[PDB]
Amino acid sequence: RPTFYRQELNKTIWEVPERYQNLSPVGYGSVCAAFDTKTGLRVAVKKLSRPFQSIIHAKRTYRELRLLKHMKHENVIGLLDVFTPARSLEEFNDVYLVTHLMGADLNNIVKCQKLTDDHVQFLIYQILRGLKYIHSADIIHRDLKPSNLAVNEDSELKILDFGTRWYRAPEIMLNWMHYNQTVDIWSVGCIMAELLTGRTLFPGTDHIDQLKLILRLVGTPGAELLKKISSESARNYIQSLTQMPKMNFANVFIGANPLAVDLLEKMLVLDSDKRITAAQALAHAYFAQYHDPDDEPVADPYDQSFESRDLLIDEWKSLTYDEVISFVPPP
Ligand SMILES: O=c1[nH]c2cc(Nc3ccc(F)cc3F)cnc2n1Cc1ccccc1
Repeated sequence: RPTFYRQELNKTIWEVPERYQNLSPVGYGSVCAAFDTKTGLRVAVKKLSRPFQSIIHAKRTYRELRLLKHMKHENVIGLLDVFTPARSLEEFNDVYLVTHLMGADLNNIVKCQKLTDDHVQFLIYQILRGLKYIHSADIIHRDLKPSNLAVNEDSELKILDFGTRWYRAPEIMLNWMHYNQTVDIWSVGCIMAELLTGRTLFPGTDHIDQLKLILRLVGTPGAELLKKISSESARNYIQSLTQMPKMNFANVFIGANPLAVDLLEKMLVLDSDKRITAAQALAHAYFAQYHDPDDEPVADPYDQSFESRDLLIDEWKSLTYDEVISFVPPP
């Protein structure tokens, strides 16, 4: 066991091993920037807030730990270290998580000017490469957006917080019951279109304005999609809205790579059953410069049977404590 030291940052008291130095605040948790003297890397340290205050808090603490311990992918935020100042389970009251400090997120990267097509190719390829890994473990991000994409100054990308309304899929906006993993593919399309054009694709003012902007581009549901909506009140709610066909994306993204327009067409389909997948998008000719079918790995099967269990606080805390003691750091 290493020696810990204490210091308060922005009213938050931190208890970390001496190995992590130069704590600097970055932003249900609190994140700090730090220098790992053991490896020489700049790391991000997250202190979980009130991790065992309630059953819901304890299950969320166990969920984030099991999640990060399983993700071992260069484009997915993984676990560099987990520690706690406690020496037993009865003392176990705080949890700290350490990962890479990329330096920034994709947020507001385009507010002044758009990115080149080659720059977008490299950024979107990394998101999809990590999404194929995340989806292979049967995990849906559900809420992908520029702030969930950790990026460094060389545009190397890692997906963050896996498992604003401008990047949310239409089926989630309409509160439909069934979702597949392509709800994240819709988010990537909204992100990709924003990087190419310099402007948000669907900057809706409220909830109905968000849906109305979406249906103006992708069109109202055709006959094949209407036949799959079970609720009759939901069916007439789209016939409540005005009818208009799907736009030709070539007439929307003027001056863009025709391969980029073709990829957005496959990503922004209203019917999520016909939406392109992460593995299929990696094989698109738009990523010919970066696609390597032998360097796009999938994840080990991920056990999520704990999500349907109702346990006590002391049981979730003991399960979380077992995952801390069994953590083996990466190479
Ligand atoms: O680069 C990173 N790393 C980040 C880690 C975490 N939280 C976190 C998750 C899991 C952990 F295990 C530990 C954590 F700290 C959050 N945003 C991160 N950004 C993006 C960013 C954005 C602006 C300024 C600096 C950094």
